[PDB]
Amino acid sequence: HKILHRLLQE
Amino acid sequence: NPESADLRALAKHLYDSYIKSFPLTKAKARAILTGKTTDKSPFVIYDMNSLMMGEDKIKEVAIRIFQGCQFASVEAVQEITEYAKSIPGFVNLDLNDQVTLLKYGVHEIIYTMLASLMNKDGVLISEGQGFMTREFLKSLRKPFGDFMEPKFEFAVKFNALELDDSDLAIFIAVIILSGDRPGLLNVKPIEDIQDNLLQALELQLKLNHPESSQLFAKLLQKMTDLRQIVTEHVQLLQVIKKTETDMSLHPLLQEIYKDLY
Repeated sequence: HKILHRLLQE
Repeated sequence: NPESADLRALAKHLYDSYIKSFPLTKAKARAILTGKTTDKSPFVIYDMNSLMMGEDKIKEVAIRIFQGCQFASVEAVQEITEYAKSIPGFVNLDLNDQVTLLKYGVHEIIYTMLASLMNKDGVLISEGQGFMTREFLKSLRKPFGDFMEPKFEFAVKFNALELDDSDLAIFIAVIILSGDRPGLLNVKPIEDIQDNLLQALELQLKLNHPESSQLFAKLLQKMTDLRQIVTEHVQLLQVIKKTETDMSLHPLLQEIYKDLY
């Protein structure tokens, strides 16, 4: 879930 | 009273962040769908020929339309992720729980919000620039023919409740903060937020529809209906992935669908 992690972190 | 006040503030704050997060609201979509607006009406797509002319204003045709939905879903997930971040206390949760909630939530909220764009005849696409007829979508070659009919079936029932954007802002927040999603590590704080949202939704439904009789109870029945639709949708995607080798699944969708129902 790197993309999901990325969107959540952004 | 003061407890009511806090719930009214939460409803106002969610509504604001909903307006910022989502480009096409139910209000605009209704205005476009009725035609009762000054804006240019949407390009109607009813067949293969109309679809081709349509490309400008907005691979096998069915596959082309499926990739279309795919790009649209990914944009929806991004809008919904930004919206979850707005839900007070959501960012304060365990990141793995934040991921888990979105992972199981997004498709339920996509189908909730698709209904705003839908009537019995068709669905607005490309931010109400297009209008793709339900008959046209039904007519696609299997399995693509039965891909959207369940979302149309749900949308006509859900659209009956005549909810507005302010009701929906809280309703989608309540869906996101579901304590029974598989694999959550810390349910209690999630349940605490959902209890605040559910009270906020209850107040909002009494205030915004004082004539409406137990709208709140009917709305909670629809949440269980939504889970069943999201399961069926994953089944067709499971099918489509294996049966069609000409289909590339978007990575972000793959993250979500991976180890799901």
